[PDB]
Amino acid sequence: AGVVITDAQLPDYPIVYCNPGFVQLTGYPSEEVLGRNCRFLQGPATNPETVARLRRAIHEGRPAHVLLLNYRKDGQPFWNDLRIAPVRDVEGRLTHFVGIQSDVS
Amino acid sequence: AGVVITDAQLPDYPIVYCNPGFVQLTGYPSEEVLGRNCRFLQGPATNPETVARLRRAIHEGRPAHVLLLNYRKDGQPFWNDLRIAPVRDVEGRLTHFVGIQSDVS
Ligand SMILES: Cc1cc2nc3c(=O)[nH]c(=O)nc-3n(C[C@H](O)[C@H](O)[C@H](O)COP(=O)(O)O)c2cc1C
Ligand SMILES: Cc1cc2nc3c(=O)[nH]c(=O)nc-3n(C[C@H](O)[C@H](O)[C@H](O)COP(=O)(O)O)c2cc1C
Repeated sequence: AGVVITDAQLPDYPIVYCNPGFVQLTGYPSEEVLGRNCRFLQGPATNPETVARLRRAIHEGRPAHVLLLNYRKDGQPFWNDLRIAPVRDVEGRLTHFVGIQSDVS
Repeated sequence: AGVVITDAQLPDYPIVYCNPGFVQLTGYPSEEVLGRNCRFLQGPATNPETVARLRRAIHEGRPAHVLLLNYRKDGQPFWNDLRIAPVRDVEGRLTHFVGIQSDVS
């Protein structure tokens, strides 16, 4: 599965890490992912109601679990079984979010 | 795959998060994982040289990728394809580690 960790302090929530699984899934190299928001995987047939629900959860700092349509680098679509979860530190401060993508096409 | 996030500030490196995939893999519920170190998955046939190499990387704050034998709750063994990676914050401070377990038995 793809595993990404976005910095939840800077605005826009950039990716600061992606495993090899996420590079095989989407087809993007680690150098074209780091620093960008994971919304680049969306496209013309991505359901906006699923995305809106996902952006509310991220903005409220709560976990999420959705099924939205994404698009590899080659432009081929795939069902993405995304699962978001908020990470906090020792003194109770949101620092990161962990995402877990799984292809269920 | 199993995904865990250990707090890298407190000593011992406790688990502060584990996805459902990690609960299906190991067979331990989320309530018996949180607060413990992921070394509870080791057993009598776990190669100590692989574990020592893993503890050096964690202590040096560097990524790792090993293949050690673990044990589910039921006592059944499995090849664990572990992949460790260090997480840092905005002002360059190690806060967490992300682990990715995959069964390759
Ligand atoms: C950690 C994390 C991982 C995300 N992964 C994905 C993803 O894999 N695919 C996707 O379409 N959106 C993903 N998102 C959603 C976007 O980051 C963004 O929050 C969403 O598109 C809504 O924001 P917007 O309405 O401003 O575009 C992820 C968000 C976070 C915080
Ligand atoms: C984030 C993270 C995840 C880990 N996951 C596992 C695991 O799934 N299985 C395992 O046998 N050891 C795992 N370890 C290794 C132990 O946490 C520990 O570092 C290792 O057993 C060496 O420490 P020790 O020699 O003091 O026991 C993980 C370590 C970290 C930091």
